[PDB]
This record gives sequence, C-alpha cells and structure tokens, in this order.
Amino acid sequence: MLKIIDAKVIVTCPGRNFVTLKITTEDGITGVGDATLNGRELSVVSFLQDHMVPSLIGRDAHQIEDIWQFFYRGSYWRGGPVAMTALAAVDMALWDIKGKVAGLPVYQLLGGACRTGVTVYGHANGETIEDTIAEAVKYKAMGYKAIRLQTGVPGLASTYGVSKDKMFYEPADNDLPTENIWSTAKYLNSVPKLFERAREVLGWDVHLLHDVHHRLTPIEAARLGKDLEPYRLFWLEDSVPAENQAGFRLIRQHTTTPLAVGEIFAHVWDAKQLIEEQLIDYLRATVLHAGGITNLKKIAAFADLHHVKTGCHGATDLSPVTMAAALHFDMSITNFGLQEYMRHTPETDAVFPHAYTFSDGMLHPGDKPGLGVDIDEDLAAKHPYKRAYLPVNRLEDGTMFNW
Amino acid sequence: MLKIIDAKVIVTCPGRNFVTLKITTEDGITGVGDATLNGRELSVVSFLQDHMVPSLIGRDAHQIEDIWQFFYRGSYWRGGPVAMTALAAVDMALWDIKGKVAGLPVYQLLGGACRTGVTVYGHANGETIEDTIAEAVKYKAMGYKAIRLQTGVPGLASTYGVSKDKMFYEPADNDLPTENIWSTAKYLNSVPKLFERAREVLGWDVHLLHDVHHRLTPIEAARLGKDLEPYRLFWLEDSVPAENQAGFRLIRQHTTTPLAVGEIFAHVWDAKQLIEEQLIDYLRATVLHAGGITNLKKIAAFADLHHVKTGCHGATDLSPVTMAAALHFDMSITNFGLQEYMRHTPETDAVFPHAYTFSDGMLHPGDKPGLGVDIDEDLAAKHPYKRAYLPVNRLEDGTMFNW
Ligand SMILES: [Cl-]
Ligand SMILES: [Cl-]
Ligand SMILES: [Mg+2]
Ligand SMILES: [Mg+2]
Ligand SMILES: [Mg+2]
Ligand SMILES: [Mg+2]
Repeated sequence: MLKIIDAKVIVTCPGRNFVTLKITTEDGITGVGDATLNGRELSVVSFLQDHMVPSLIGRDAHQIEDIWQFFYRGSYWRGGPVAMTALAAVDMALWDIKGKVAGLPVYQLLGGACRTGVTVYGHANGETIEDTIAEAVKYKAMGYKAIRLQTGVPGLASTYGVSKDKMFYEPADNDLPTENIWSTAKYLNSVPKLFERAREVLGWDVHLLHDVHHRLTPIEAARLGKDLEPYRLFWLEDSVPAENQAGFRLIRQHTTTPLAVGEIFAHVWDAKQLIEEQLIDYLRATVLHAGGITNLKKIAAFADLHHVKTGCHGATDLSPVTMAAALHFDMSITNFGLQEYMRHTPETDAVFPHAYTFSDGMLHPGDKPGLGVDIDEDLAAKHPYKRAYLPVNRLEDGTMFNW
Repeated sequence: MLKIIDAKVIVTCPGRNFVTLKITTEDGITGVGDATLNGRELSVVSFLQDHMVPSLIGRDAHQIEDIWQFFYRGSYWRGGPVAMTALAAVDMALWDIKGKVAGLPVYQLLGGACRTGVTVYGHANGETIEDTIAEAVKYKAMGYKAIRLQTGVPGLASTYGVSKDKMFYEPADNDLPTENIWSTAKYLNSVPKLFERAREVLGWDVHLLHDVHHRLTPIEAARLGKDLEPYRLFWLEDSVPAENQAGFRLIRQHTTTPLAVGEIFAHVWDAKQLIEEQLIDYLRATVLHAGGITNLKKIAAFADLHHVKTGCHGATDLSPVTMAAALHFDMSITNFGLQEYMRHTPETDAVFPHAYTFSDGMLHPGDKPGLGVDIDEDLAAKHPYKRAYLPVNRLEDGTMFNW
C-alpha cells in the first residue's frame, strides 16, 4: 500500500506557463504529472486543487486504473479538455510513482522497448518559401529525419506557425488573444509550391509534414491533399475541424495524402469514428490532453486494429513532464508513427530536470526509475504565472473563424 | 452599440452552490447567467474570471452570436462541460441584456409564445413502492400533469433519487463524494413493479417518467424498456452511458418505451448520432450545460427534423437564472416536450428573485423585459461557498461504476 499523503499543484512560467501536480506518498516517494492547458491554465489548477485533490488523500497510489475511473466517472459530467487534462496529471504522477516502486523506467512496465529511440520531427518556418526551405536545410543538418514546413501566405500578414522563433513556435504571445485575418483561397493557391521546392532542395528521404491548423472544409482539404500528392508528405494535419468525424470521409475519398488529426482530443470518443472507418493514418492525441498513459495506451491498441499509428502532439505547451511520459508511451507500442518535438527554453529545462536525451534525430526517455523527470520547486517559484492567450482568427469579412 | 464595462463572477451557497456571471453595460443595463457545474463549481469560476472575462470588456453586448463563436472557437480546445457551462453563462447574460434593450421578455425575441405555459414534471420518491406512490398522489393533487417515480431497490442500502427530500432531490451532500453500492440485477427484477402499482393507483392520464441514471448496458436497457411497455411511460431516461451513441441502437430495436438522454451533454456533437438515427424521443440537454440559448435553439431545430422533442433537465443545481432562460426557450419552440422542475430552497429563491410562476402544472417565465431574474448580491454574500460533491457508485465487487 502506497498511501498518498499530499498532492500539490505548482504553477510556473519559465518562458511560458506550466502547471504540474506533485503527489507525495507516505514513505516519501513522489510523482509528477503535467496539467498545462494552454490559455486556460487556471481552470485546470482549480479542477485539481479545489475538486479532485481532496479525494486523492489517503488513497493507495498503486491503484492507477481505479483512481482513473474514480475521477473519470465520478465527476458526473464526463470528459472535456479541462477534466481530462487534470486527470492526465494524476495518471502521469501515479505511473511515475509505480516505476519508482518497481525500480524501473515507466516504459518497462508498458511492454518494454519496441525500438532504439523515438523519431521526432522539427519545425521549419519562414515568411517566404525560400525562408522556410533555408530552415529545413538547417533541420536536416541537425540530423532530423522528419521536418514540418510552414510558410507565409502571400497576401496575408500572418498565418499559423510562422514567427521569429525557429526551433519552436510559441503562439500564446499576448495578454489578450492576438487577432489574425484569414483567406482560404490565398492559402490553397500558394502552399503546394512550398512542397515542390522542398523536394527539389531536400530530396525524397526526409519526411515532410504540414499542419493545416483547422482552416479548411472537407472538399477543400480533399483538393489540398490531391495537390500535395506529388510531394509524398508524411502527413497532412488537422485539415478540418473534426467534431463532425464523417467530414474526413470526403477527404479520404479524394486523396491518398496521409492524414493526421487530434492534438485537441480529450477522449477516445473524439476519434472513434475516424479510427474505425480508417479515415486517418496518425492520431495526434497526447498523454496530456487525452487522460494520461492509462487512456492513450487503450486508444493506441484500438488504433492498431485499423492501421492507425501514433503521432503525438509535442508543442511547447506540453511540459518536459508530458514529454517524459510521452516518450515512455512511445517506446512501448508497436504502432508508433512519429513524435513531435518543439524545443523548450533553457529556463524550462532547468525548472524540469529530466533524463530524456536527443541524439541522431531520436529522443530516448533514459533508464531512471519512474518517468525520469521532476520539478525544481525553488526554481519554479522564481517564475510567476503570466496570463497569455492563444491567438484567434477571422475571415476577411470579420467572421469568427478557427485559429 | 452597448459597451460592456464590467463582468463579475459571484459564488453563493443559499442551500447549495451556485455560480453566476453578471455583465454590466455602459449605460447601466445588466444581465445575469448561470455558470453552475455541480461538484466542479470552482473550475468554471476560473475559466470565466481568469480567462474569458478579460475579453468581454469593451465588447458590444449586442453581438451575441459573434461572442459565442469567439469563445467557443477561441479557446482552441473545444467544448467540454467546463468551457460550455462558462459559455452558457455569458450567452444567458447577453440574451437578458438583449431583452432589456428591446423592452421585451426573451421568449418574444426567439419566436414568441407557442403554448400557454411550460408543462413540468415533479419528483416522487420513497424507500418502498407504497411510499413512492403516496408521494405521486401528493404531486397529482398539486396539479402536476407529469411525475417522475424513483423507489428503493430491495436489497440495496441506497439508490439514485431516493432521499428524505420530497419536492426535490439534492444529492451533492458531502465534502467528499458519498460512496454507494450497486446491483443491476436487483434493480431489473424490482423496478417494473413500481410502475404496475402506479398505474393501479394513479390511472392512465398522468404522465409517468423514470430516470435509470446511467446504470445499464444497452441489452439491459432494452429488457427494462420492454418490461415497462405495459405502463406507457412518458420516457425512460439516461438508461446507458451515451458516449457510444450507437449503444442506443439495441435499445431502439427491442422496445417501444420512449427514450430520453442528455442532461450532461455539452454540445450538439454529443447527441448528433442519437438524433439523426431517431434513437431517442427527448433530448435532455440544457441551456446551462450545452452552451446557452444560442446553442440549444440550434440543437432543437436539428432535433425537430427527427421527431425529437426537448425535455430539459431541471434539477436543483440549475439556478433560477437557468430556469428563467430555460422557460423563455421552452415557450418559443414547436418541439417542446416537457420541462423538469425541482423546487429550490426559500433562500435560493431570495438570492435569485424571479418573475416566473407556477400554476396548473405549468411554469411561465412572466413578461418582464429580459430574462425576468436577477441576483441579490448583498444576500448572496451572506452565504459563502461550501464544498460539496456528487456521490459515486461501485459494483458489489468494488468495481468503479456510474452514479
Ligand atoms: Cl471539461
Ligand atoms: Cl471543458
Ligand atoms: Mg520568446
Ligand atoms: Mg497542430
Ligand atoms: Mg437539505
Ligand atoms: Mg437525470
């Protein structure tokens, strides 16, 4: 029995906001879990500390699945990004604890190593095509096997994924949401040239990816996928908002460009139709926003029955605690596809010391017991919360749209 | 142009917790909206005051749909009970303001009166069948045209909906979740007798309802629905958890007992398959938990294409502000089915003075401009927040289950 004696929520902003749950057991074994929900951080803080945490106290930390079900079913209102992110933080901390008790890295509990390391993709961006390709050349030189390309839309002042930051992209940049303007036509007429040029310069062995970031309708995404077929993308991501899962049927009927979706998904139900009808090739859902290792492991098993591989999201708003958890998960499944890896700031790496390392285009979680990560509370305390929002996006006529 | 100059979240516990948003405009017109999420109340408080509210300041309150879209899309993570309940509060308050500007009750803006009043059901319960039926007789003498019946399960210490409270049921009763134990078989073998007896005593004109409260599988619910056909129930509610909406296909194939579901639903997507395959007869989703009048009006329109009527949830954890908004909505649609009405405490009614009245089995929202409800802030401040959780439920072997 590993009785839980304390559970605390820590908020810090070492370059951007992160929320972390730290659980302590009676004999001093601790675990951490990430609870960061970009642009709505404090709602999760409250969901944990005002509501979930009081029920953790006195529970046996060994009971991972029962605690998971207790919170998932016990909340009454079911799922949603706030609830599932809070649950993720508990789940990650409990797996961390399990590994420490077992004297083993978490991946050893989930099936053991299925690969030598975890292949990542990097984030090339620029205002013009030549700018983006110059960045991609850099990522290839740095040993990346896979690279996402995003580029400015001619005739629009701003677009998703293009900024002054080059090893990462940090869009939550203002204390009220930054407003953008969008034209779908300007984008559809321009973005295929990016991938034509990329293949001319970079060749055909490197994997190339693209995030549409929710801006198309299915018949538009069908067209974009066809236009991109000649360049053999690894995936085309989040092409259309996915609440209507049948929306992907039209895409799938018209293009063979592989499809990815799901960084925002909170539970299996957000992907069930997509997976069961073979409408996607990669599921982007994460241990952070879809309810932890416990839940993502179940989802991955279901995905593997339908040729779906994992392509976990990995933007900066997933802390090093999520990255550790994601790497243990990624190491231990047959149907791993790719792992996104945006670099954290040096201050973030200092606040969350961790065992995972990057070499030759792959991450590896290390072999420390548990997750192989912790939070330095003293350093965390030196970086207070700073309100910061994700941007919003409107059409040319002012219509509220999807960023 | 009606500039928003202030927006405050007020938390009060006049017999149970309620959260309320109050929006003030430049020239003094105010609106209120309910934001209460039973057992997770403080998470919505934070989602509103730490994240949404800062964007409300300076906006034109007339722009109801644009503000709705701004929050729904702008949060990035989409939907979920916390986000959609926060959004409902904003939406209710904006409609309140709109009615006030227009000098009309809200139902007059949504289509006008479609009926003389809003028919409700009440809440008969007791430990034995005789006790439950005597309660029903009381409600029938009070002029209720529809009555829900819940009764103790022989051989179980407790069950859903049975307590010492008789005009309402207030299950969030402890500062940690109260634990219950469940046997499906004991319930399936016993509950039809309640409705057999009810028809012998009450007759056939009164509408009789039952809330299964998430405790069956589809084939079990199919059986219960068949067993209850002789008694012609108005609806059989929440028979199975509904994340897998295709679960209702088996129930529908086997029984003609009418089905209701959805008090917990946060958005149209939670009901889309249920509605489009004609799997239910009544949608239970509310202006509070499914994103306001704006969203529920759209959902009701979709429902009406598939013979689905509204049966909004109306338990105590929906404040009088929700009930006002629910009644304006209920008055103004063709496909109204029934409105649930649990009584609030006298203290709750005093904190939330309201125009709506009850007579001859119907509620009517009144004819004041706006919603016809307000919050008395001075009185609200006399009743501080008190943590209180919904109960949890486990099977005989300890398995975490659905309450
Ligand atoms: Cl949620
Ligand atoms: Cl949510
Ligand atoms: Mg910076
Ligand atoms: Mg993305
Ligand atoms: Mg009481
Ligand atoms: Mg119910």
